[PDB]
Amino acid sequence: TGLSKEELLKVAGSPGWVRTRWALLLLFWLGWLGMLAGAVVIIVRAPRCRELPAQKWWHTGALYRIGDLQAFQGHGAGNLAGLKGRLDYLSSLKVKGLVLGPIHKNQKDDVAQTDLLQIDPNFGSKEDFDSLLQSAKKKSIRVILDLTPNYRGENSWFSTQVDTVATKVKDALEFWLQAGVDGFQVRDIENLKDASSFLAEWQNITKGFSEDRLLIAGTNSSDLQQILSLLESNKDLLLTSSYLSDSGSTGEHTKSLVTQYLNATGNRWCSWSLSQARLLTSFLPAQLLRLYQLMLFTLPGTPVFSYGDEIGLDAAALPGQPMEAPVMLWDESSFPDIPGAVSANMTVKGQSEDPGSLLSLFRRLSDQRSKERSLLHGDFHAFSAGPGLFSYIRHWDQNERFLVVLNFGDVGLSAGLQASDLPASASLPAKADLLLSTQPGREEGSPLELERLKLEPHEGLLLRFPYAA
Amino acid sequence: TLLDGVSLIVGTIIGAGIFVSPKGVLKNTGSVGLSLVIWAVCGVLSLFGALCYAELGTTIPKSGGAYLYILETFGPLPAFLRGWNELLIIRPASTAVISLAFGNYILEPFFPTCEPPELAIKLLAAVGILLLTVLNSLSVKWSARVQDFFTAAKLLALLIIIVPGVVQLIKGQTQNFKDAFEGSDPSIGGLPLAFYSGLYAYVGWDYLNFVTEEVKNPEKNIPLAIVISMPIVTVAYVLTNVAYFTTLSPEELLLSNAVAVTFGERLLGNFSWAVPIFVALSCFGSLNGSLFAMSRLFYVAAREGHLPKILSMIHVRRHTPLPALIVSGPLTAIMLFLGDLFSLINFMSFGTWLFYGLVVAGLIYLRYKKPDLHRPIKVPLFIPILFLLTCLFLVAVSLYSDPVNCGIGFVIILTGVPVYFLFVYWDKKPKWFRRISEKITRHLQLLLEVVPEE
Repeated sequence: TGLSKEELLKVAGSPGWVRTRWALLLLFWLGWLGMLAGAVVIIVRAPRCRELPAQKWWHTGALYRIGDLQAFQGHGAGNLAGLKGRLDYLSSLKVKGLVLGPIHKNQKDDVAQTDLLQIDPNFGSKEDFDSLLQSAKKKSIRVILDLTPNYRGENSWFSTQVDTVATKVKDALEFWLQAGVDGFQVRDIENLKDASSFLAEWQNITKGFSEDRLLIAGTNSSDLQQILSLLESNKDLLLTSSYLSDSGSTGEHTKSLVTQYLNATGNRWCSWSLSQARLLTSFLPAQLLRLYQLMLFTLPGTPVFSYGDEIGLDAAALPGQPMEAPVMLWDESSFPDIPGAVSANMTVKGQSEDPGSLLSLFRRLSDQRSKERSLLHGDFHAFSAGPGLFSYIRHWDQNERFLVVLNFGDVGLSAGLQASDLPASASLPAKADLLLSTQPGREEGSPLELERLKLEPHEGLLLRFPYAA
Repeated sequence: TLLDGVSLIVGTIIGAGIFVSPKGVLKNTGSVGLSLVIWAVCGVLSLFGALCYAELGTTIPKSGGAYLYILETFGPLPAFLRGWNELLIIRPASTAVISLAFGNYILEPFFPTCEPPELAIKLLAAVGILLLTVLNSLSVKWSARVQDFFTAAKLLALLIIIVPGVVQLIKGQTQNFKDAFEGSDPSIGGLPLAFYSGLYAYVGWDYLNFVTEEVKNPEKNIPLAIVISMPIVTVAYVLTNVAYFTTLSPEELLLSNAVAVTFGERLLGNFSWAVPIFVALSCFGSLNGSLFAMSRLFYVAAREGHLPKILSMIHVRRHTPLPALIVSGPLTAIMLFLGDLFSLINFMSFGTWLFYGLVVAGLIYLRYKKPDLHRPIKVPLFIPILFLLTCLFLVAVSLYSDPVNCGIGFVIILTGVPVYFLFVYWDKKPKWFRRISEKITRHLQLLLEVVPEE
């Protein structure tokens, strides 16, 4: 029988089972409690995932510079509506923001007439720019204004007194605050009366306005130590510099150039640009250009380019426009200065069609950074590699690992990867999921065996790994 | 009492995978609007199932047969094919998933930087289950009050996600996240677990349909309660999704965690208070529900005469079916040990599709031959047919999706049958077996302090 009769059990009903059961009960919840304790101590003993270290605007995404409205728009009209249309383009690029060119009343070498505040109507009215700024915000676009008081003239800082405009900068911080600009690009420092103090000053003023409002410390100097002293006065700005153009066309040199940047930078906010504000497409050709695009973007920092850079706008090589006053030939349609001598590969349209174009390379690259929290923030460990091979182990500031392998120049190199130079925290898996590569025929998405990796002419390799630390 | 019936099924059954199924349909699709519509479809299928359950209830009201009615149409042997297998399969798998989801929720506020590893998620979950069986063993009415406490907090657990979602809706975050979209797929892709998963979140109603048949109201109006309640559920699903796409981003929903916590992290002030233990309490209510479902069914099997009455029964001290609860313990423990929530779901996926498939198959057959199902509502066989068709196709595809756990689940289902033969139709039970079974159960009852199923 599968059950005993109650009254039988009441014959019967001895402590041998009654008290025994009570003892078993004590043991039952005792064991339960032991389990409970286990559940507690296992989480006490458990480590915690790195608490995701991150900055906003600094060490993230990317920004592009605007000078002339016509230039920028591939115009023509050079209006604010065109710009507003190009803001959607910007969002297709997945760029964090842009640098509004010197819209304010810049002069022909006249410090007194210069209005860092009041807008030059030959870009438009404040209200036009306000709606612009509003639409930029609606499109998730951050705007920075390049305050070069003598943009209209020869020497952007007049080659004379700058205290007059220094005051006007402060005043402009407010004028343009009212317009809606969260930051101001600053150029050539060599012509300024201790800009490092001015930048500490103004940045703190802008800090008062918002943490946040970011000035851009660009320079035509290559003196890293001067640059450092600028950083000693002011860590807080975004830097662009001819120091980074010192890369020339040499791979291992550039690798160390990067290292040097980072050494001087230390743990400060990072940013990247080979020039103060020059088309890098005009600086160097596709072969290395596309590699620098990727490279810089994949260095610890906020990569900042100029508009036209993503389209391969080598204005120096384009009749109808000088490097110094380029025209962003983004359309078919945008070629009046060079009518029919430029293909759709300059335009964003043929570049959209071309997956390896700077446009699409960049877009894919930025698409990935918008997700890759480690690209946004992590330790791009200096992974040594053969001649012309840039390489970094990206240590996500939590738990995911990436590898940069960049075959500089058109050379059929082998892996050339010194895995042995890595610390445990870098350790690295061999299954290099290829995120991006600059010679598009390479198996993007494939877990490329690093120890059997063959490198190709102009071949960047952004790779994805689990966090073998 | 039809609206009462509605509250008895929507205030009870719901969100078993509410923090599982987001990623459970996102990572299993790619749209993502169509994956929300999955939740809508899941509701639609539960409409059909419920309507069919109502028809069955009116077809054969006889025994109470929440599925015994289909046995009355298919015979006795299918009982284990159906019920026993649900006890093997669905009850503790859902218990496990829910309690593991509980554990997941619990870890994360103390680990709020990344999804934590196998830790208390399983250990605490087991502890919690055992605690709940103790709470259930404590004179049931108390566990009922405890469940009432769960249930009220549960129907706050939904609101602590949804209402903030509405705030974000008001802000216009829907437009900010308007880039989520829908389309069409000529090749007809997707993945069945996703298609399960909304049903997973809201399943059990299925049998509460018979409860609503039993509840003081016209049986002709319980379809109306069914028709009312299903869209309420899909609305809740949408509202839930709103919260998930207006508070949370599509990407945040891909962070593989108890998105309740992630959701909370997106809220202002002390968001641990904004998204509190109501999630846990919700789980516990449903966990006790499944524990009681199992213990109740163990009682039923004894009443069927398939199972030894010792595995119910009191336990005079509390007057509760502790032996039944004791069985359900290990039953859920091993499912907890399995851990993997979606494989646990795979096992549930078959079980539901196939079992509910039997329900509608019976009604389809009967309407074609031996009709007079006493439809409480004027609906065609396309309700049970279309339901059946989705569900079996999902069976096939899910088999292909994971033939290991899918194969195993199916085998478990098959091995309801020979088990039935052991419980009924067995060649010969030894006399000495009976003798020692009585002796042993005697001793067990002497331990327990008892009144047998009378």
